[PDB]
Amino acid sequence: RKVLIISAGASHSVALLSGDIVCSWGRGEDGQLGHGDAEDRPSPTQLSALDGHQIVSVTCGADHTVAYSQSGMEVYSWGWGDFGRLSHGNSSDLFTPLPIKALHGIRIKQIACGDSHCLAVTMEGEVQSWGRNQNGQLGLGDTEDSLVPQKIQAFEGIRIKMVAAGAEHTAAVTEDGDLYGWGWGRYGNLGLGDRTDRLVPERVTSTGGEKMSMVACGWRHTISVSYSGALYTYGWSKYGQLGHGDLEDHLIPHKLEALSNSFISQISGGARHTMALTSDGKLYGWGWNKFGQVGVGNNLDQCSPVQVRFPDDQKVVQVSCGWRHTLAVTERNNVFAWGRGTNGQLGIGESVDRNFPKIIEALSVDG
Repeated sequence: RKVLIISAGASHSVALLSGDIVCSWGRGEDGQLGHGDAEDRPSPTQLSALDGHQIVSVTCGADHTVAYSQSGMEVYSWGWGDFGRLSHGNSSDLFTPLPIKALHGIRIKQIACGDSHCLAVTMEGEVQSWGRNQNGQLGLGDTEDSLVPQKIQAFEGIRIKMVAAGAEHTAAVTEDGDLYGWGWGRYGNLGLGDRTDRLVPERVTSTGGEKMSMVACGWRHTISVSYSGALYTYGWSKYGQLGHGDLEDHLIPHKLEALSNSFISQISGGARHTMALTSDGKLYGWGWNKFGQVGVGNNLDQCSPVQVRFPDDQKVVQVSCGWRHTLAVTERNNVFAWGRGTNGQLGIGESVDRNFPKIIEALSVDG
């Protein structure tokens, strides 16, 4: 079957396959795999509770997972409840997928989760957020938790295209190309030219004169792409995750000039590493590589983008960063994984680390 979506969290991985099949693997201790038990799974395992629910999207937070169905009009979540903050009014452990009843019937465009908060964008450009709000990451104007989703009123009259969630911060781009940041901002990762937290979304004005089409977040860094395919990074670079060939912080978006010859079509942020996919199918990685998660065949941090290589230079069509691992799908409908593997999150079966892409036989044609 075709792999439609891949997503990765702290220590787990999830995929959506053609034919409405959800597959999860890796660490299971807090229910994030959704199979009704707490066991790790070192190979992709079908999430049977969602059979026939016509799931169209899946995404991972740190130890939490969310999925939604268009036809069912339903959003589901499971995994770590963060002491009530992410279990949307349920006192149960979520070891199997549970509907978020406040989101039923809402037409969902996108869901993003960070460590302790999630956001949903509706087809009309509205944003609803829920979870922990200690640093304003929900965008609601205070630091009060919201177990039940609530609309970000700061965006009234502004159609949001996509959102991204880091550890304790949040970013968004509008349909018109404006870029926003809110939440924890001490490393400059909001892009606002300072180190202050924001309790409501604030517009990033130093965008190189460009409109932005996409944003992604890691722990303490943020990545955006402009309409011309230029890539920008800002925030923490202690591990090279901003990619500018040094370890300098940036408090406003900084164009990654080494990629200027390429048009970036997709981006992903890990905890302390970064992935960018060009329109040509070339995948570039940089940042923290202690566990091999950049994919360049060693365990040394990479402060400049390096091309990740696949057999016969088959093109990459999708990439997703977890905290310490990375997943990618290719044009041959192969799925590769690399990085930290000790809880099974590479899905290769033997729960070991890899510093170079390795094929997931269970999801791949050349498997």
